[PDB]
Amino acid sequence: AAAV
Amino acid sequence: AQIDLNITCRFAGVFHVEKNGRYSISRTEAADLCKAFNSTLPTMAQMEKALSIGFETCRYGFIEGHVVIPRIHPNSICAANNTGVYILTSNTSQYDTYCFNASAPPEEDCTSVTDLPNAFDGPITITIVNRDGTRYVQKGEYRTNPEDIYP
Amino acid sequence: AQIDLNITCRFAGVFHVEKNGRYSISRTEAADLCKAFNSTLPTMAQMEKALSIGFETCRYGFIEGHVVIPRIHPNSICAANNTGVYILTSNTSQYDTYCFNASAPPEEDCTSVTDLPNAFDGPITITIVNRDGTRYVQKGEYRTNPEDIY
Repeated sequence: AAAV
Repeated sequence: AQIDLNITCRFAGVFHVEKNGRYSISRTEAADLCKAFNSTLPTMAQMEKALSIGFETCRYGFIEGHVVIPRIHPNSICAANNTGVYILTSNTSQYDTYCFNASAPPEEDCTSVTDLPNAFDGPITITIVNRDGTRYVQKGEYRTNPEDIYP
Repeated sequence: AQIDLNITCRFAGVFHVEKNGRYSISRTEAADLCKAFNSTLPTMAQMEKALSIGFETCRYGFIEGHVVIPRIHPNSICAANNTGVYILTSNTSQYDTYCFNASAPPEEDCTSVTDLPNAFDGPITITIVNRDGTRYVQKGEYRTNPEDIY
Protein backbone atom coordinates (compact mmCIF):
# COMPACT_ATOMS: atom_id res chain seq x y z
CA ALA A 1 0.00 0.00 0.00
CA ALA A 2 2.89 2.39 0.77
CA ALA A 3 5.81 0.65 -0.99
CA VAL A 4 8.00 2.08 -3.75
CA ALA B 1 6.56 13.96 -24.03
CA GLN B 2 7.28 10.57 -22.41
CA ILE B 3 9.08 10.40 -19.09
CA ASP B 4 11.62 7.71 -18.16
CA LEU B 5 12.36 7.37 -14.46
CA ASN B 6 15.56 5.40 -13.86
CA ILE B 7 15.74 4.21 -10.26
CA THR B 8 18.18 2.48 -7.97
CA CYS B 9 17.73 -0.23 -5.45
CA ARG B 10 16.69 1.14 -2.05
CA PHE B 11 19.33 1.34 0.70
CA ALA B 12 17.75 1.85 4.16
CA GLY B 13 14.78 3.21 2.23
CA VAL B 14 16.77 5.70 0.13
CA PHE B 15 16.87 5.59 -3.63
CA HIS B 16 17.93 7.78 -6.56
CA VAL B 17 15.65 8.81 -9.42
CA GLU B 18 16.96 10.27 -12.69
CA LYS B 19 14.51 11.66 -15.26
CA ASN B 20 15.13 11.21 -18.99
CA GLY B 21 18.82 10.53 -18.65
CA ARG B 22 19.88 14.06 -17.78
CA TYR B 23 19.62 16.59 -14.97
CA SER B 24 16.02 17.70 -15.41
CA ILE B 25 14.22 17.78 -12.04
CA SER B 26 13.31 21.00 -10.15
CA ARG B 27 12.72 21.03 -6.39
CA THR B 28 8.94 21.10 -6.83
CA GLU B 29 9.03 18.26 -9.32
CA ALA B 30 11.29 16.30 -6.96
CA ALA B 31 8.73 16.55 -4.16
CA ASP B 32 5.97 15.42 -6.56
CA LEU B 33 8.03 12.59 -7.84
CA CYS B 34 8.89 11.22 -4.35
CA LYS B 35 5.19 11.49 -3.41
CA ALA B 36 4.28 9.47 -6.52
CA PHE B 37 6.66 6.75 -5.23
CA ASN B 38 4.93 6.80 -1.78
CA SER B 39 8.09 8.49 -0.53
CA THR B 40 9.53 11.76 0.80
CA LEU B 41 12.69 13.78 0.20
CA PRO B 42 15.30 12.18 2.52
CA THR B 43 16.70 13.81 5.58
CA MET B 44 20.48 14.11 5.91
CA ALA B 45 20.40 11.38 8.60
CA GLN B 46 18.57 9.06 6.18
CA MET B 47 21.20 9.73 3.51
CA GLU B 48 24.02 9.07 6.00
CA LYS B 49 22.48 5.74 6.95
CA ALA B 50 22.12 4.75 3.28
CA LEU B 51 25.75 5.78 2.70
CA SER B 52 26.92 3.66 5.60
CA ILE B 53 25.56 0.51 3.95
CA GLY B 54 26.93 1.10 0.47
CA PHE B 55 24.75 3.69 -1.29
CA GLU B 56 26.62 5.98 -3.70
CA THR B 57 25.96 7.57 -7.06
CA CYS B 58 27.74 9.93 -9.45
CA ARG B 59 24.73 12.29 -9.53
CA TYR B 60 23.56 15.31 -7.56
CA GLY B 61 20.00 15.29 -6.30
CA PHE B 62 17.55 16.96 -3.98
CA ILE B 63 17.06 15.97 -0.39
CA GLU B 64 15.44 17.82 2.53
CA GLY B 65 17.19 21.16 2.81
CA HIS B 66 20.04 20.49 0.36
CA VAL B 67 21.24 19.14 -2.95
CA VAL B 68 23.78 16.35 -2.37
CA ILE B 69 25.82 13.58 -3.91
CA PRO B 70 26.53 10.43 -1.83
CA ARG B 71 30.13 9.31 -2.27
CA ILE B 72 31.97 6.34 -0.75
CA HIS B 73 34.92 5.93 -3.15
CA PRO B 74 36.76 9.05 -4.41
CA ASN B 75 36.33 9.66 -8.15
CA SER B 76 37.49 12.81 -9.92
CA ILE B 77 34.30 12.79 -12.07
CA CYS B 78 31.94 12.66 -9.01
CA ALA B 79 32.28 15.78 -6.82
CA ALA B 80 36.03 16.07 -7.45
CA ASN B 81 37.12 13.16 -5.23
CA ASN B 82 35.00 14.29 -2.28
CA THR B 83 33.41 11.72 0.00
CA GLY B 84 30.43 11.63 2.34
CA VAL B 85 26.93 12.86 1.67
CA TYR B 86 28.50 15.85 -0.02
CA ILE B 87 26.53 19.11 0.00
CA LEU B 88 26.40 21.25 -3.15
CA THR B 89 26.82 24.94 -2.34
CA SER B 90 25.72 26.57 -5.62
CA ASN B 91 22.48 24.70 -5.84
CA THR B 92 20.12 26.68 -8.06
CA SER B 93 19.95 24.43 -11.17
CA GLN B 94 17.97 21.28 -12.09
CA TYR B 95 19.23 17.99 -10.63
CA ASP B 96 18.12 14.41 -10.07
CA THR B 97 16.34 13.53 -6.81
CA TYR B 98 16.67 11.21 -3.89
CA CYS B 99 13.62 9.73 -2.15
CA PHE B 100 13.01 7.88 1.13
CA ASN B 101 10.40 5.16 1.56
CA ALA B 102 9.33 4.29 5.09
CA SER B 103 8.10 0.76 4.20
CA ALA B 104 11.40 -0.37 2.64
CA PRO B 105 13.60 -2.77 4.64
CA PRO B 106 16.80 -1.68 6.45
CA GLU B 107 19.37 -3.03 3.97
CA GLU B 108 19.23 -3.21 0.17
CA ASP B 109 15.97 -3.81 -1.64
CA CYS B 110 16.23 -4.44 -5.36
CA THR B 111 12.70 -5.79 -5.87
CA SER B 112 11.50 -4.67 -9.28
CA VAL B 113 9.35 -1.58 -9.27
CA THR B 114 6.65 -2.24 -11.82
CA ASP B 115 4.69 1.05 -11.80
CA LEU B 116 4.69 4.54 -10.35
CA PRO B 117 2.29 3.62 -7.50
CA ASN B 118 0.88 6.96 -6.35
CA ALA B 119 0.48 8.80 -9.62
CA PHE B 120 -2.82 10.11 -10.97
CA ASP B 121 -4.63 10.13 -14.29
CA GLY B 122 -2.93 11.75 -17.23
CA PRO B 123 -1.71 11.43 -20.78
CA ILE B 124 2.07 10.97 -20.22
CA THR B 125 3.81 7.67 -21.04
CA ILE B 126 5.77 7.02 -17.84
CA THR B 127 8.35 4.24 -17.77
CA ILE B 128 10.07 2.92 -14.64
CA VAL B 129 13.56 1.61 -15.41
CA ASN B 130 14.99 -0.64 -12.70
CA ARG B 131 18.69 -1.01 -11.94
CA ASP B 132 18.71 -4.27 -13.91
CA GLY B 133 17.44 -2.39 -17.01
CA THR B 134 13.89 -3.79 -16.91
CA ARG B 135 11.26 -1.31 -18.09
CA TYR B 136 7.61 -1.01 -17.03
CA VAL B 137 5.31 1.45 -18.86
CA GLN B 138 2.02 3.16 -17.85
CA LYS B 139 -0.01 6.26 -18.68
CA GLY B 140 -0.38 8.91 -16.02
CA GLU B 141 0.82 12.16 -14.54
CA TYR B 142 2.53 13.11 -11.27
CA ARG B 143 3.43 16.80 -11.65
CA THR B 144 1.33 19.39 -9.83
CA ASN B 145 3.27 22.60 -10.60
CA PRO B 146 2.32 24.23 -13.91
CA GLU B 147 5.80 25.73 -14.18
CA ASP B 148 7.31 22.25 -14.27
CA ILE B 149 4.97 20.99 -16.97
CA TYR B 150 4.90 24.17 -19.13
CA PRO B 151 8.17 26.09 -18.65
CA ALA C 1 20.73 -8.40 -22.31
CA GLN C 2 19.97 -4.76 -23.11
CA ILE C 3 22.04 -1.82 -24.24
CA ASP C 4 20.42 1.62 -24.52
CA LEU C 5 22.46 4.21 -26.41
CA ASN C 6 21.24 7.73 -25.73
CA ILE C 7 22.55 10.17 -28.30
CA THR C 8 22.57 13.90 -28.85
CA CYS C 9 22.11 16.04 -31.89
CA ARG C 10 25.28 16.39 -33.95
CA PHE C 11 27.21 19.68 -33.83
CA ALA C 12 29.68 19.90 -36.70
CA GLY C 13 29.51 16.10 -36.77
CA VAL C 14 30.19 15.61 -33.06
CA PHE C 15 27.72 13.85 -30.77
CA HIS C 16 27.59 12.31 -27.31
CA VAL C 17 26.68 8.69 -26.59
CA GLU C 18 25.74 7.47 -23.12
CA LYS C 19 25.26 3.74 -22.46
CA ASN C 20 22.53 2.57 -20.05
CA GLY C 21 22.30 5.88 -18.23
CA ARG C 22 25.57 5.51 -16.30
CA TYR C 23 29.28 5.88 -16.92
CA SER C 24 29.86 2.47 -18.47
CA ILE C 25 32.06 2.76 -21.58
CA SER C 26 35.77 1.81 -21.69
CA ARG C 27 38.15 3.30 -24.22
CA THR C 28 38.03 0.18 -26.38
CA GLU C 29 34.25 0.04 -26.25
CA ALA C 30 34.13 3.75 -27.14
CA ALA C 31 36.06 3.17 -30.35
CA ASP C 32 33.78 0.22 -31.20
CA LEU C 33 30.65 2.36 -30.58
CA CYS C 34 31.83 5.12 -32.81
CA LYS C 35 32.68 2.60 -35.55
CA ALA C 36 29.18 1.12 -35.21
CA PHE C 37 27.81 4.65 -35.82
CA ASN C 38 30.07 4.96 -38.96
CA SER C 39 31.96 7.52 -36.89
CA THR C 40 35.35 8.06 -35.21
CA LEU C 41 36.52 9.35 -31.83
CA PRO C 42 36.69 13.15 -32.30
CA THR C 43 39.92 15.02 -32.60
CA MET C 44 40.46 17.91 -30.24
CA ALA C 45 39.92 20.28 -33.22
CA GLN C 46 36.56 18.64 -33.95
CA MET C 47 35.48 18.93 -30.32
CA GLU C 48 36.52 22.63 -30.19
CA LYS C 49 34.50 23.33 -33.34
CA ALA C 50 31.42 21.62 -31.87
CA LEU C 51 31.71 23.59 -28.62
CA SER C 52 32.00 26.83 -30.58
CA ILE C 53 28.60 26.27 -32.17
CA GLY C 54 26.66 25.24 -29.07
CA PHE C 55 27.68 21.70 -28.04
CA GLU C 56 27.82 21.07 -24.30
CA THR C 57 27.05 18.19 -21.96
CA CYS C 58 27.34 17.48 -18.25
CA ARG C 59 29.24 14.23 -18.93
CA TYR C 60 32.83 13.13 -19.33
CA GLY C 61 33.59 11.10 -22.43
CA PHE C 62 36.35 9.83 -24.66
CA ILE C 63 37.78 11.65 -27.61
CA GLU C 64 40.96 10.59 -29.47
CA GLY C 65 43.77 10.76 -26.82
CA HIS C 66 41.77 12.41 -23.98
CA VAL C 67 38.67 12.34 -21.81
CA VAL C 68 36.78 15.64 -21.86
CA ILE C 69 33.61 17.48 -20.99
CA PRO C 70 32.48 20.34 -23.27
CA ARG C 71 31.08 23.30 -21.27
CA ILE C 72 29.53 26.52 -22.50
CA HIS C 73 27.44 27.74 -19.53
CA PRO C 74 29.06 27.52 -16.08
CA ASN C 75 27.34 24.95 -13.87
CA SER C 76 28.68 24.04 -10.47
CA ILE C 77 27.90 20.28 -11.08
CA CYS C 78 29.63 20.10 -14.53
CA ALA C 79 33.43 20.36 -14.41
CA ALA C 80 33.33 22.53 -11.26
CA ASN C 81 31.88 25.51 -13.01
CA ASN C 82 34.52 25.62 -15.79
CA THR C 83 33.82 26.57 -19.39
CA GLY C 84 35.59 25.31 -22.54
CA VAL C 85 36.60 21.81 -23.54
CA TYR C 86 37.65 20.65 -20.07
CA ILE C 87 40.27 17.92 -19.99
CA LEU C 88 40.14 15.20 -17.31
CA THR C 89 43.49 14.59 -15.53
CA SER C 90 42.50 11.45 -13.52
CA ASN C 91 41.13 9.69 -16.57
CA THR C 92 41.21 6.06 -15.42
CA SER C 93 37.61 4.78 -15.07
CA GLN C 94 34.67 4.19 -17.44
CA TYR C 95 33.05 7.24 -19.02
CA ASP C 96 30.65 8.07 -21.84
CA THR C 97 31.95 8.70 -25.37
CA TYR C 98 31.93 11.31 -28.06
CA CYS C 99 31.86 10.44 -31.77
CA PHE C 100 32.41 12.34 -35.02
CA ASN C 101 30.40 11.55 -38.16
CA ALA C 102 32.06 12.82 -41.34
CA SER C 103 28.73 12.66 -43.22
CA ALA C 104 26.93 15.10 -40.90
CA PRO C 105 26.21 18.68 -42.01
CA PRO C 106 28.25 21.67 -40.83
CA GLU C 107 26.08 23.03 -38.01
CA GLU C 108 23.52 21.35 -35.73
CA ASP C 109 21.66 18.26 -36.95
CA CYS C 110 18.90 16.68 -34.87
CA THR C 111 17.68 14.25 -37.58
CA SER C 112 16.25 11.16 -35.94
CA VAL C 113 18.66 8.23 -35.83
CA THR C 114 16.75 4.98 -36.38
CA ASP C 115 19.36 2.22 -35.90
CA LEU C 116 22.98 1.51 -35.02
CA PRO C 117 23.98 1.33 -38.68
CA ASN C 118 27.26 -0.56 -38.58
CA ALA C 119 26.56 -3.10 -35.83
CA PHE C 120 26.93 -6.83 -36.60
CA ASP C 121 24.98 -10.00 -35.75
CA GLY C 122 24.43 -10.83 -32.14
CA PRO C 123 21.78 -11.41 -29.51
CA ILE C 124 21.86 -8.03 -27.59
CA THR C 125 18.74 -5.83 -27.65
CA ILE C 126 20.25 -2.51 -28.73
CA THR C 127 18.06 0.61 -28.52
CA ILE C 128 18.91 4.02 -29.97
CA VAL C 129 17.34 6.78 -27.90
CA ASN C 130 17.12 10.20 -29.51
CA ARG C 131 16.91 13.60 -27.71
CA ASP C 132 13.10 13.60 -27.84
CA GLY C 133 13.00 10.18 -26.25
CA THR C 134 12.05 8.21 -29.31
CA ARG C 135 13.40 4.68 -29.20
CA TYR C 136 14.43 2.37 -32.04
CA VAL C 137 15.28 -1.28 -31.28
CA GLN C 138 17.41 -3.93 -33.05
CA LYS C 139 19.22 -7.16 -32.19
CA GLY C 140 22.99 -7.25 -32.59
CA GLU C 141 26.44 -6.66 -31.20
CA TYR C 142 29.17 -4.04 -31.66
CA ARG C 143 31.89 -4.95 -29.12
CA THR C 144 35.12 -6.42 -30.44
CA ASN C 145 37.22 -6.50 -27.32
CA PRO C 146 36.74 -9.64 -25.17
CA GLU C 147 37.58 -7.68 -22.03
CA ASP C 148 34.51 -5.47 -22.62
CA ILE C 149 32.32 -8.56 -22.93
CA TYR C 150 33.67 -10.38 -19.92
